[PDB]
Amino acid sequence: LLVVGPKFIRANQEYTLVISNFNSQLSKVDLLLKLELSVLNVTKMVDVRRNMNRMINFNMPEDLTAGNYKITIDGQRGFSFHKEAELVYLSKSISGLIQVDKPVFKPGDTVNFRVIVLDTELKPPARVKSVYVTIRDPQRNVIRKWSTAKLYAGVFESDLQIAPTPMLGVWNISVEVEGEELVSKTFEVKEYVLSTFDVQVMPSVIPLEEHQAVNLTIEANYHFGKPVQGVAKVELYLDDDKLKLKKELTVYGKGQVELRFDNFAMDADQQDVPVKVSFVEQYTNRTVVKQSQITVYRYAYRVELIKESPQFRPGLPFKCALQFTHHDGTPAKGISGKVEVSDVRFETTTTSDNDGLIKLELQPSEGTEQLSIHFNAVDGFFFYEDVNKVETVTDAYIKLELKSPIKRNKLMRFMVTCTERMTFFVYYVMSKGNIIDAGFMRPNKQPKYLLQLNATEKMIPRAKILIATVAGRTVVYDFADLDFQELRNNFDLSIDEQEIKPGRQIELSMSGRPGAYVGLAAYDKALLLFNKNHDLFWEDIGQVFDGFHNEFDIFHSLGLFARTLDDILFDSQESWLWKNVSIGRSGSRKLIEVVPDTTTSWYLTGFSIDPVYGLGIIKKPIQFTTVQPFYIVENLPYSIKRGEAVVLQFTLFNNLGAEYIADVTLYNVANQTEFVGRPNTDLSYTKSVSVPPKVGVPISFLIKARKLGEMAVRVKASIMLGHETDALEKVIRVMPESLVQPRMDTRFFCFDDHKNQTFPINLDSTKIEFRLNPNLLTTVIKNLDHLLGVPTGCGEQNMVKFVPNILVLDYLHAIGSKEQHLIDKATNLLRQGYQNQMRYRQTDGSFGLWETTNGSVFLTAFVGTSMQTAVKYISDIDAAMVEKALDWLASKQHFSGRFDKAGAEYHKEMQGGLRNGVALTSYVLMALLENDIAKAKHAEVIQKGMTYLSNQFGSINNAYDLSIATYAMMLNGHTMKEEALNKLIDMSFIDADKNERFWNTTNPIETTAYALLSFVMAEKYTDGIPVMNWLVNQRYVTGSFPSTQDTFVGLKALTKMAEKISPSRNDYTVQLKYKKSAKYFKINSEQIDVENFVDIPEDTKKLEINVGGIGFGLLEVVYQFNLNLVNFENRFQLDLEKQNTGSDYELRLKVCASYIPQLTDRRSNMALIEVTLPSGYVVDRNPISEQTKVNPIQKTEIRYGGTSVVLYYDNMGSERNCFTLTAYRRFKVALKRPAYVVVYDYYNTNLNAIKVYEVDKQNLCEICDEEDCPAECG
Ligand SMILES: *[C@@H]1O[C@H](CO)[C@@H](O[C@@H]2O[C@H](CO)[C@@H](O)[C@H](O)[C@H]2NC(C)=O)[C@H](O)[C@H]1NC(C)=O
Ligand SMILES: *[C@@H]1O[C@H](CO)[C@@H](O)[C@H](O)[C@H]1NC(C)=O
Ligand SMILES: *[C@@H]1O[C@H](CO)[C@@H](O)[C@H](O)[C@H]1NC(C)=O
Ligand SMILES: *[C@@H]1O[C@H](CO)[C@@H](O)[C@H](O)[C@H]1NC(C)=O
Ligand SMILES: *[C@@H]1O[C@H](CO)[C@@H](O)[C@H](O)[C@H]1NC(C)=O
Ligand SMILES: [Cl-]
Ligand code: NA
Ligand code: NA
Repeated sequence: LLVVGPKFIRANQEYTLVISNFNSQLSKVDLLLKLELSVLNVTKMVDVRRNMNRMINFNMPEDLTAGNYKITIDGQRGFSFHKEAELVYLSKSISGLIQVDKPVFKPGDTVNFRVIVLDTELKPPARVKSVYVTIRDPQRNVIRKWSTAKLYAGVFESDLQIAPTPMLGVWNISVEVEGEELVSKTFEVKEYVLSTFDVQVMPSVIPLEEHQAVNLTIEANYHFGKPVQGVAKVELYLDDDKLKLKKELTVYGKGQVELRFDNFAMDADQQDVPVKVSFVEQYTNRTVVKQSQITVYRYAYRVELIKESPQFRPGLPFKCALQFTHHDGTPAKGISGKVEVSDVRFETTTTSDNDGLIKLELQPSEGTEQLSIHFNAVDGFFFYEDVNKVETVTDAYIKLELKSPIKRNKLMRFMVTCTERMTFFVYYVMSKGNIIDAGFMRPNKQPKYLLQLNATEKMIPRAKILIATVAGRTVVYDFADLDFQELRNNFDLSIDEQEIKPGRQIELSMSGRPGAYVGLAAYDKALLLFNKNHDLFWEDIGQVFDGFHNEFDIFHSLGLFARTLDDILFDSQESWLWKNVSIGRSGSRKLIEVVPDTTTSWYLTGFSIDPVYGLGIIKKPIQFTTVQPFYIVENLPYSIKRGEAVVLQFTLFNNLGAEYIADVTLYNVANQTEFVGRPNTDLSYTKSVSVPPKVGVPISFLIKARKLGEMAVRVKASIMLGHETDALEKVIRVMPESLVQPRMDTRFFCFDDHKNQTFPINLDSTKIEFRLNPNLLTTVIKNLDHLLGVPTGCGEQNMVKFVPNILVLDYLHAIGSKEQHLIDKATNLLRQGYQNQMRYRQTDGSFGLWETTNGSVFLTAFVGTSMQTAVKYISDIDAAMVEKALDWLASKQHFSGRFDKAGAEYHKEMQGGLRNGVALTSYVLMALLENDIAKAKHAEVIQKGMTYLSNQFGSINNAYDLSIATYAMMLNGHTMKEEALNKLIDMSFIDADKNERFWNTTNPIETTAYALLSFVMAEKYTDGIPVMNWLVNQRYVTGSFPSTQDTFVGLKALTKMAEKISPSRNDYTVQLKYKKSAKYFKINSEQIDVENFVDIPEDTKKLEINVGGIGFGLLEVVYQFNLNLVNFENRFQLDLEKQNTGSDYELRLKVCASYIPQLTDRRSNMALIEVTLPSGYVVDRNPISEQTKVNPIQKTEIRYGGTSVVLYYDNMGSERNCFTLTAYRRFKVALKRPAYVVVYDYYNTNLNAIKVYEVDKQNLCEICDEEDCPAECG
């Protein structure tokens, strides 16, 4: 008995079971058929006759839910038989796929993806017109959501930009249809950091015994891509002879080495020889060890027998072929020898055809017992394999062969061939996961039988056919696709049969259905190497084209289950060609594209979906390699300093078939570069070196930098009189001795009626520039992504990537600007900033100072409300997430209305509880009040809070606290607001000479800014002008303020004030008059913001600015001080000591820092340490060791190409916070200027210390190679 039914069930689909009775003992068999959280109880008493099928239908109930289903076939009466099967329930009529242009991404990287949705017929579902897509980071924060992602030919495409410092780990793309997940897919975001490098060892040519040697390519590369310089020790072990061959060589990224054997004579035709390669990186001495077995072969080819079937049939033809291949897998053509099969007196002396085959058609007579297939070549090579005759018990097969085309409403003709003379065999036909048709066929004791079937409508456009018989006591089968060619999407893609060359172009030719969508994608096997463990897309889409994925079960894949008698067995860089295109009118489209300039192997893929004909795929992915004939690779330090002698090291690579002299030319761009030993007027320096094939060859230039700023490193290389070239345009940052702290003096004017005014300015080597700006946000908008000259790696500081964008948009909307480029810029960075800020969200829904830590009341109020506000401008903000944060915040409020700090105290004046919590309480209320939605949904917190302030008001004596309380009261319309502001005013200071008013607290920018906001609420515009005069003049060179909260409150205050006092239109002339000459500026456009009017005064003493007209403007002077680098401390003690490493290339620097407590002030605010390195040094993977545990480093930030390390602390007291930093000398630099370490209080940078340190001095005479060693040496 053979029972076959589908394994999958659906709501309405008729479920057809088939029972085939081939038992010749009885003449009928009686069966019971159960079919069952049991939401089904359908039974069927049923009768199957001898030598016949019986097809039993089952109407599925429309109201099926997910559950556990079974089907049970029981043999009633005198026939024992119990079989059972699990039926998997399907809720969907559709399936989904996600394609992603890469498996792994880096930080500043765009993810591109497509969502493909197809119905049972593999076409776009007509019912489904849009899907619900959501992407979330490794901690499940929603980062982008498409609620109605429209399909086009079943496909939805889009992208996500990963942030500059994003959340690392596994992201999840998730697709939903009608609130039910259809498909999800992960991708990874990793950091290249992994300064560890990979080593590879492979033979450069297939080793043959006659060579008496092995030639090896050794290759060492960092994961990002650059070559590694080191010494490779190569060992090769011959254990039969207790021998060992050694060789050492310096490898610059890639090298070759030949190892010669003495008397190598293998016993067999092959022999594995183990090899070990120890690769020691140059200065670090970081060792990586790589091993492999390397086969030596006697012959350049190998043979295997390829048979039509495993055994041959006694009296029938037997087709097979001897397949010749080289040991790299490729076909081996033209190999000659002599085949003979003596059992048949067969013989042929030929050579392997163009596919490496020698095809054979042997003819065993019925007497023939076996076929001994020998092959012998005159080189001594021989290959023998025996084929045995079919034994029914273990070897019997049945095969199916389509004999006619498969057209709709025509017959389908098949030749069923079996090894046995058949009494019966069965067929089944499936389409859309149900059995359409079946039959019990009865050959009259025949090995062949011609099966004919009418193609029905239910088989369109995709069906399959399975045949099966019983031979011996095994069920043998075979199957075939019924692809109705006239109803299918006949998609195909191809490349011209040429060598595809870097930089040149290739012509993609494709064909299919006119309307059809086409999606193309190419991946380099490199990317597919590091992660092939997870699901490959091409496997996914290929599988959906067919069936459903221990050993290959044909029934599982066909969507079925089979069962039978107990004693019966069954037999057995950037992305490229991510284009979408359409096939057009003539049924073909040619896309033409430029091959990227890189050496790699590609995997090009292409699918196609027609709205009517559905999914179409290419057989296997297209493959080809692109090989740069000649390139050059740089290895430069991130920075150097004026006057230092640096060796710029490069490495050359030649992939042609011969050794060629390369000419490398380093250019002196804009008088930036001195070539040591050559006059200052030279514009270039050319050296030459020979470059063998596939061997890295170094080349270097000794130079000094002449100008601060960015030095262009401009190189050109060529090899055969310029017939092969490569070029590089890179950057080294030339820096000053001491950390330049720029100062900006600014004066603003605001003329309503036509006014003339003259501003004198007294100045005080130090380069200086004047600037005219029509707007507070001009330079801010210009510097939106890099506003501060201070690290910002903590949760509060990171809001500089978020809040300033809001202030910009708040203002651009308030004045109704139509300068779209700006709205676009602020909007985009705001989106990037959301993603970035989520790093600091905590499990409880709050926000903390670090990626993982206790949440902060201050930061949760700051971030939560700020994000609520951001909903105006971007839609990617998770509302539920904001709700959670503000709920966490609200629960922290005391019965009295008071808020206390939570987590670390990083900002004393705000979080401190020395003055009844007035600052923090006022801030939380202020933040909520500033946003109408939050104000509404937490009215209770505001009420209790304002009551608290009302009670504490008499004791509020600190201007910082009072400025926040007052501004909250103004926002709230509290009865005490007028009284609070008056009190605040009473505490104010003035500078009468400068027409300034301000507040002298330890955070005077915040305080004065908060005060100005209240002035603005109270419409005190004239008395506010002196306040603005002061604030405007504390601005950092970018237009922000030098710190974070200073910036957020400061810019809010300045822009708010500006909105109210600024004239309707600008129309003014600024005459800048220095030394003697006079520069002129005119501003007649109000709206305009994007405006340069920079200008460089020389080493000047005084300066005169005459403004005339009407409008608003900022008159700025920027000083670039260059103070001498000198030890200094104020309220911090900082001590450095170099530790003896025993290597000139290793620097172990012990840093110890501590706050100097004084009176009530026992600990600092958040404190950073920055360590800067001497030129040419770089930090290791984890450069910090021997940390003190008392007060741990909360964050380590490595930047500027391992040149700078920033270490963050919650705060310091008089405990000695120590650590040891390890760095290696990666680049040859002489006359090195000293480096330094700084520690400072973040929110009060006046408190800081700096200590200089020097390193052992490399001498110019060691650095240079002989040619350019100057005339002061020997
Ligand atoms: C690449 O595929 C996109 C679909 O993602 C095609 O874009 C659409 O074009 C149709 C009209 O042809 C419009 O209805 C849609 O508005 C477009 N979608 C979007 C979101 O742009 C695009 O035509 C394809 N490109 C090519 C060259 O074939
Ligand atoms: C990704 O999301 C899907 C649902 O969209 C979920 O089933 C799966 O568990 C998630 N992956 C991870 C890494 O948790
Ligand atoms: C092995 O490499 C050496 C050095 O280039 C070369 O001379 C030799 O031809 C190579 N061996 C073979 C068999 O190609
Ligand atoms: C502001 O206060 C600081 C610290 O108390 C003090 O050094 C400074 O003189 C004050 N400035 C003015 C103008 O009062
Ligand atoms: C690396 O090894 C070289 C040579 O053995 C030595 O000169 C140098 O000091 C070593 N560097 C380190 C980091 O130990
Ligand atoms: Cl807090
Ligand atoms: Na001042
Ligand atoms: Na030096």
